[PDB]
Amino acid sequence: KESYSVYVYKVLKQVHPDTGISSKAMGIMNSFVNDIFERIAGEASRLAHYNKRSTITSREIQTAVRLLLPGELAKHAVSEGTKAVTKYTSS
Amino acid sequence: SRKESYSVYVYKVLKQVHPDTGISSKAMGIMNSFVNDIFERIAGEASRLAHYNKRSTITSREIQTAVRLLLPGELAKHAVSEGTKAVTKYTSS
Amino acid sequence: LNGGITDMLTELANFEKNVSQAIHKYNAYRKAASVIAKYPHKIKSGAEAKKLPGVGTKIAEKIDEFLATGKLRKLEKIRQDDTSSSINFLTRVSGIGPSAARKFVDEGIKTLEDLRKNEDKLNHHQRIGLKYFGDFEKRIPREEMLQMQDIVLNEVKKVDSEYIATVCGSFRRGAESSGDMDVLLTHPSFTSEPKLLHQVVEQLQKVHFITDTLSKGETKFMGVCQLPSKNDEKEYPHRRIDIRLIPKDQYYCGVLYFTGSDIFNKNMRAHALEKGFTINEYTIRPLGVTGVAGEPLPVDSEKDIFDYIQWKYREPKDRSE
Amino acid sequence: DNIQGITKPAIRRLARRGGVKRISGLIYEETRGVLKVFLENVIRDAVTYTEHAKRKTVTAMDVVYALKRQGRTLYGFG
Amino acid sequence: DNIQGITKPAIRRLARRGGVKRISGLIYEETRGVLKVFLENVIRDAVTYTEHAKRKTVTAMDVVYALKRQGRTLYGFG
Amino acid sequence: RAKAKTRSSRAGLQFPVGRVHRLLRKGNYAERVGAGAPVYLAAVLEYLTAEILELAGNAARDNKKTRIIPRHLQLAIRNDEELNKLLGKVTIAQGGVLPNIQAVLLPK
Amino acid sequence: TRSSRAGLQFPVGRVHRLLRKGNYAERVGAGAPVYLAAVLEYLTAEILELAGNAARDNKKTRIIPRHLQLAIRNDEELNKLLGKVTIAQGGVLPNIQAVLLP
Amino acid sequence: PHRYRPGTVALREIRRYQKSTELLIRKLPFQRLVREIAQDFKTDLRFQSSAVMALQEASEAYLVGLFEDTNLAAIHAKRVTIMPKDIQLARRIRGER
Amino acid sequence: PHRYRPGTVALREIRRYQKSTELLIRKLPFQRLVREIAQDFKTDLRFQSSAVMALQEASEAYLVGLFEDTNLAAIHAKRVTIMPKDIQLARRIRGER
DNA sequence: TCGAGAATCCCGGTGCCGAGGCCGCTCAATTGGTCGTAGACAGCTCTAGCACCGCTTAAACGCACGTACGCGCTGTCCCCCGCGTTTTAACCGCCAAGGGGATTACTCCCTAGTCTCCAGGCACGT
DNA sequence: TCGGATGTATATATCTGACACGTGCCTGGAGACTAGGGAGTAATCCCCTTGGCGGTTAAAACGCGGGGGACAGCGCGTACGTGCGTTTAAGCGGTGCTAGAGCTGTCTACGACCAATTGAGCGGCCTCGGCACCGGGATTCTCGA
DNA sequence: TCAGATATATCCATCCGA
Repeated sequence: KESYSVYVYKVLKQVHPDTGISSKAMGIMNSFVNDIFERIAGEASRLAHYNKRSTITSREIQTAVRLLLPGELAKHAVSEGTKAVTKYTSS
Repeated sequence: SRKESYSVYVYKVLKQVHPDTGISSKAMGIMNSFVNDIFERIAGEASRLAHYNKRSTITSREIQTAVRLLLPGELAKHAVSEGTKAVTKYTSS
Repeated sequence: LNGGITDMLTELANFEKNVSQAIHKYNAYRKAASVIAKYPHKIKSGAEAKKLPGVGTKIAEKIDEFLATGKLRKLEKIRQDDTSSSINFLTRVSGIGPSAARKFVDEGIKTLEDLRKNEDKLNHHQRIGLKYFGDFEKRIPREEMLQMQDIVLNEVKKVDSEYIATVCGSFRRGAESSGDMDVLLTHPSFTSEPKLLHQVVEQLQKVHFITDTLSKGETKFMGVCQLPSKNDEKEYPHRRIDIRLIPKDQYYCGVLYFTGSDIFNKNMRAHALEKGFTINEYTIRPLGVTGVAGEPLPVDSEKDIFDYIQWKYREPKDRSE
Repeated sequence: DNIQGITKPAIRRLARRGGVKRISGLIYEETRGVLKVFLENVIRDAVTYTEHAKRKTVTAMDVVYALKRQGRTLYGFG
Repeated sequence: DNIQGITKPAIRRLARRGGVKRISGLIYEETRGVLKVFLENVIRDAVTYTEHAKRKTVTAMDVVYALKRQGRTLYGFG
Repeated sequence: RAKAKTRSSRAGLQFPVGRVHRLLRKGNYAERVGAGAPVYLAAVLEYLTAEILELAGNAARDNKKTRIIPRHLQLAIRNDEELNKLLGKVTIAQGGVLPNIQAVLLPK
Repeated sequence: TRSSRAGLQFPVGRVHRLLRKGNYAERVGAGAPVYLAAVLEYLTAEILELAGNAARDNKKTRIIPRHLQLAIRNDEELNKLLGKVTIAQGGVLPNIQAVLLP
Repeated sequence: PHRYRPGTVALREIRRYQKSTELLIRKLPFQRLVREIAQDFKTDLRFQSSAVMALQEASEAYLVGLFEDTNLAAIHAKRVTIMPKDIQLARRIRGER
Repeated sequence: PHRYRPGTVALREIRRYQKSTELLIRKLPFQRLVREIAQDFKTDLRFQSSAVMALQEASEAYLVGLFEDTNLAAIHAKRVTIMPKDIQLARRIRGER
């Protein structure tokens, strides 16, 4: 089936080149990714509906990420998201 | 401007409940809040269950399942007891 | 003196190549069969045959079981398998391989009757193979092969006098028969630094020599051709002819590589590597102290290629090994 | 009737892994009520969610979804 | 230093409304700290949700929504 | 074209029906909204509201006051058992707390 | 690839498809997959890095589930992120009260 | 000359406060505290009065819950007075660290 | 032979089972309990083994958490033995009572 | 048990403002048609659940014994409930004053939708 | 004094790479190109927050008991861990048997869409009666006796 | 088809408070 396993393995290899991953660990990581995506999407949708707009855009996702994530992680994530958005928009 | 509420329906239901009762405006506000909260919770449960079953449209069976899942205990047994009797009336057509 | 063991390993390798789709097993089984058949002695024990290269624990055990029981339970089970036999039959026709045979057997196409009934399920190459599978299965006599080679050389010379045609392979090596024709073509205007092959194909088809075409490109063209009958005898079977056009700086190397034999080619490559040169189908290149290959040397004749690796030139009749 | 299956040494081991020092008498019996209450309040909703799909066998995803709707999410069981 | 605004009579009255009988002499600082923690953890998200609207005024319904997110869902007002 | 009857009038329900269908359709909560779902949801809302209001009326009649007060409503809501479970984390504005005192601390 | 063009790691098109078909909003924006993928990658990288530090401290050579549990429960930020979530065969952090000890 | 028992007035005060439904916190101090606390995060924020009232309501509810928890726990501790250690334990048990 | 200190064995193996990742519960009894509890809801429902294992895992987690919280709360009682009243108080203050 | 004094219930004689009464008025709910498809059903195949059987053995059970920690009891002293007294800033009354939020008409441009378009992997065959 | 517990050397339980090249097939997700409907932009009321000044007094700060609760310690005994010898069911494989999960092809009843048609709920405005507040009265609980 | 590594068990030469 389709999951995030391949991308997870690639990211783990990039992060550290001398480690191994159990299959149960891969499943745990897949569940974590799915849960985080669902929570962020739900918060964004609720914020969008409450704001009396009609679409989901980058600013909404950024505000939701600020609302949900813990502090220092939120700051680092906001920086990374801004940098990636600049990179993609520079295309 | 204009905004939606359930004040008139609440007043009619209260008159049906007892012909000799008063209530304040803040009571109507609290009742509106309770109604909105319950409706939102039921709708969310229904949408989640429908996505889990991977169907495409909401039917009364899903609503019955959600009501059985959400409401606390024996009251739901009474509550669902009305709904089919309610539904049958519309099924009376 | 291991004809029976070689015959059984032939079916084992065919199963591993076309049914099991195991190149790493098919090559090993073929090598073990070749080592068994090349030994001019009867195999008495599997341990005795394990001394010869290419035979391992599995090969020795199979040889011992074949000696003890006269056959293999696995071999008999694979022979009695309808699906495996159907896959082998479907892959036996050229143009259909392991996956083609598997799809045909999965779709119910198991015999040549189904293939004739499902020609729409057969491509141009597949339909061509289905039309002349028995004709492709027949060998080419040395007289018929020589007549076809003379006709092809005449057509090449008439198309362009500057064209150079070489009948390489066992025909060059002098074998009494061949399963197909392999022609190497050269031209002064086409070097290492496109319509010549198309013109050659058109010239061959104009005299009604080439009967069918499976693929025709600017480099190699493959088709079915047959030596004509003299209006009273039976028609000659269709034979597969492949003509490859090579550069003038690469024609000699290609002819040397395709002339054979495989053992002779391997020995020549080993001698060249021991002589500080690398010999390929394209050209021959110098080898450095660190093994970096230099600019490939110009090639003009087989004798020059032999002298490049500091080895005596050997005639194709003596090129068995 | 099988509720007595959980051995006293087993519950003692569980509590010891929890970080206790001494277990009195009545607690061993009392733990049964908590275990049964939690298990029932889970299994009933799980079976309801299973039956809502007009199936017959309890599926692992059903238990996962029920636990999530029960406010305790346990990621890892697929 | 407005945190000293919550007076000792006020804290005592609130605790009595809770139904307390005897309050020790080391409660004022703890109560002030707890109140500060709760007010901050609500107001930060309140201001964030307000700013997401790109408006310069904090609305009561924004406070209600923020309290709902933090696990209060206090109905009534708004 | 005779005098048409509303859906709630057709099926004998009190709370709004059509507006519920509009809200569900515009709520983006599903791809397609069915028929009986609005009826069932409206009926359930009616039953719950009726139960709460009846408890409130009983409380107010006990307290000898003609108009329902928010504190009376809160006391009625928190007094029962099932409603306490169903509304276990809601703070009613200007509601109050149930009159109860710890027994052990009480003088004796 | 679009994710490659953005230099991301996860398949951005998959996220776009999931969000579009997820019935979570009326209209899909412009670069929402990019931001979502970046956030997911940052979180996954942080979790994996803490796990790798713990594993190197563990003198092991594979991501055991207990290692992931210890890594997640050993840092305050991750503890707040997933405090109310359980893991399988994970165990608890080693801790004993000082008052009980001899 | 006539004074009540050493702690009898406490029970009467408990009953009186329990019966009532007043605000119990002076509005001006709460408004000042809200302004001061909000000053740190963002500058020049203008609120509406209803928001201040609602924040007061929620704060009262949270403090009441914590105090009731502390009283129950201290009762479980076989002690009569309420001390900060009990408050810390109560905040720890519910998972508020 | 050598009589160990009072609780020396008890204090021991706390570190051993603390680092454990096994189930520490008899499997077939758990399956029987699950089936018996299930028999009251509906009639003759089949179950999958992985689901039973996951249910056991969640149950172990919840029980471990409750017992540990109860021990921590009972520590505040200046007592060294956990008692049923302590677990009662822990459940009541946990909000799930 | 008992009284002096403090907390509590009550009739009413006033006010008073706002909850419920009324009308005037549209934009959303209804009807009656249409089309275009999600799942209801009928019919199939393949497996993970289900049911024993015998062996091994290891965790579980029951029973003696020492001991310590829970649980009474005691005195002791210290901080806090209650009291009275002297300040004061919330609180209510009034005022102005202006700026951020609603609205409303206008223009722009960005994703849903449709439709090519492909080259990055599969095979034959060697 | 010694059993539980840290390493290093040594022997099992798994994982794993060792031809590729030329030539055709074969599809699932990138670009190209609208449109029209959703979002940005400028102009104007306004009302609702903001700020300010003065009396006013119920509320809050502060000093002073004494006395009742927090705490500290002591004996004791009885519930509870600890060692040991037995035992029953839990694993650990087997073995066979099959209801039921899952998947695939009709087709059809039903849900979305739309243009008239209309009247139930919303906005705006009275009013007198539920509610309210003192105010003095009588009624009742209690803590030093 | 094959051992070559590589991760993974022990154990019995030590170390310690208990």
